[PDB]
Amino acid sequence: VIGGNECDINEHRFLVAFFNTTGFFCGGTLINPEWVVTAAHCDSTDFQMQLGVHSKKVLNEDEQTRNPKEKFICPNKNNNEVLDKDIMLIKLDKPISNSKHIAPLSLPSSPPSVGSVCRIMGWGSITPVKETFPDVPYCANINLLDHAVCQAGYPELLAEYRTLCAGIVQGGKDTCGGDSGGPLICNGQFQGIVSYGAHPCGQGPKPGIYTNVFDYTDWIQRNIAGNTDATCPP
Ligand SMILES: *[C@@H]1O[C@H](CO[C@@H]2O[C@@H](C)[C@@H](O)[C@@H](O)[C@@H]2O)[C@@H](O[C@@H]2O[C@H](CO)[C@@H](O)[C@H](O)[C@H]2NC(C)=O)[C@H](O)[C@H]1NC(C)=O
Repeated sequence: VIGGNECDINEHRFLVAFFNTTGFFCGGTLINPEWVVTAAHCDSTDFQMQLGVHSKKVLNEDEQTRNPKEKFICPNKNNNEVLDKDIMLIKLDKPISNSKHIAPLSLPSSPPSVGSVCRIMGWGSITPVKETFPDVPYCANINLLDHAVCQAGYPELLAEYRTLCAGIVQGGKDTCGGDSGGPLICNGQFQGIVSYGAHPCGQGPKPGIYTNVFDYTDWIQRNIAGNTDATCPP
């Protein structure tokens, strides 16, 4: 995250860190005791999740480690299009209980509104060109922009992809390398998933692209109910 500051230690209880033995590589959102939502492109053959984390060096007392018991991506997703249905559901190998630094964030109940103020967060790079990874997660506020802005900046962004466009018109505040999979929270609602962006990060003509969570809520709920055979909207 660039153009921001260190997050408050209590404002990201739902933030999940994805890591392997090399380090953190993605973020995720705890939506209930046994489920985490992240980006499909954050999938890997071997990884674990750390909950209740703030600083990588100073352990939080209630920090928990979890493994992916089951993973779900849209059955009708085209694997050759990284921007097509970039969302993945993960069932934990063991449920977690609410604690000082751990609590779920509910699925959105209302669609995103252009012009709303949104917050981004993650352990991604805090510098635009060079890669500088912080020990603590950084936070920043940005605006939900008209989809036309991203359309003009990204020739690869097709109209059929269910995405949201966010940042500020002049650039300078944006997600960066390593923030993928994290939540985009607008008006207190989990509205998007960090999905795609450009490098250098924070270019005015190239705002961040986030997966529209609202559109996948029904699919998500059916998988949680036990209908892991459900398909995503075209
Ligand atoms: C730990 O994971 C990192 C990153 O994994 C990749 O990126 C994730 C977002 C997700 O898409 C995964 O499926 C990817 O594999 C690995 O680091 C990458 O390693 C490759 C080659 O080894 C390198 O080209 C990339 O630049 C690295 N990171 C980036 C920028 O993506 C790392 O190898 C994994 N550690 C182990 C031991 O498995």
